[PDB]
Amino acid sequence: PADPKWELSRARLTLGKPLGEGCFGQVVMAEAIGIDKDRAAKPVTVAVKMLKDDATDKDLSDLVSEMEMMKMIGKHKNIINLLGACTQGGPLYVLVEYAAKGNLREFLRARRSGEEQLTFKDLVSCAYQVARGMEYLASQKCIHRDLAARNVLVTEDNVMKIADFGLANLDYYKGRLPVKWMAPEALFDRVYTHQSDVWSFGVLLWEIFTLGGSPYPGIPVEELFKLLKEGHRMDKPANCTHDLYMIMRECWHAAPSQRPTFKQLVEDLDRVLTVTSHHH
Ligand SMILES: *CCC(=O)N1C[C@@H](n2nc(C#Cc3cc4ncn(C5CC5)c4cc3Cl)c(C(N)=O)c2NC)C[C@@H]1COC
Ligand SMILES: [Cl-]
Repeated sequence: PADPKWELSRARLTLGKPLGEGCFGQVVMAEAIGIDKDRAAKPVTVAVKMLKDDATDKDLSDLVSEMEMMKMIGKHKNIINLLGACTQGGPLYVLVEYAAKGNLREFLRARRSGEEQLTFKDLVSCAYQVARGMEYLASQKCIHRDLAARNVLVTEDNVMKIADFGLANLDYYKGRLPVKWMAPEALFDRVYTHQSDVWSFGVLLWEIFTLGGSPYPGIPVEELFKLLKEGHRMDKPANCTHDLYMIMRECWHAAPSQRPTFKQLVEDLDRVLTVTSHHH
């Protein structure tokens, strides 16, 4: 189906090197000229998603549905945005924003030391940006279902971009279930809400302030649910302020209705940024 407003000429795309394997599908980096049609030949580095060589008809419909979902959700500075597609005269290419610094977990773990060592204010800024992206997704009735630092990408300009949204019988056996990021009611029922996303955001906050730590260190998966239901929660990360830990703890309220909304989390993290600039 034709959609000129999103179509890019193949002649203006130069496909480049692949970007890793098996987590966001078959992705390659590319140079695209004239994405914005009012900017003449302005060059832009992009990430391209395409089908595998042995792809089935269902795989094509899946990628087309993912593309249509990106068109419907709309644009926001803190999500991986759709820039356009090559749908005519060749294989399907879905162009999205390129994030040079990789996923947030690896970005954090590489900046624990060295000249590019992240400051406390940089970590608060990262959390604020992810909350803004999630506030946007929730406003568009989109539940992420897998919010975690591994699913946030970082641009050359350190902009946080939520990725792995859009795409999203369990009782029969045929990426494992992300149990350590799941709200107790999500673990229990295997149902997701914006409120279970807020719990996941709390775990992501803990990932940010531990600079990529692994949640619930030392807890066997068979003990996790009982402990969370009894009120067990992760301890405050070292160097983390009491206020930020209270935000994490409110994200992890046992009652989904008592957790903050993403709109409230944006406000709370904006407050923490202000108070951080005063205690230094
Ligand atoms: C998975 C990890 C891995 O291989 N790499 C490569 C590196 N990478 N991955 C992406 C991407 C992407 C992406 C994300 C989406 N979320 C939704 N959707 C559409 C609905 C289907 C997409 C599509 C794609 Cl292509 C990028 C990027 N976009 O720039 C990058 N850049 C390096 C991340 C990770 C390495 O991390 C250390
Ligand atoms: Cl919300």
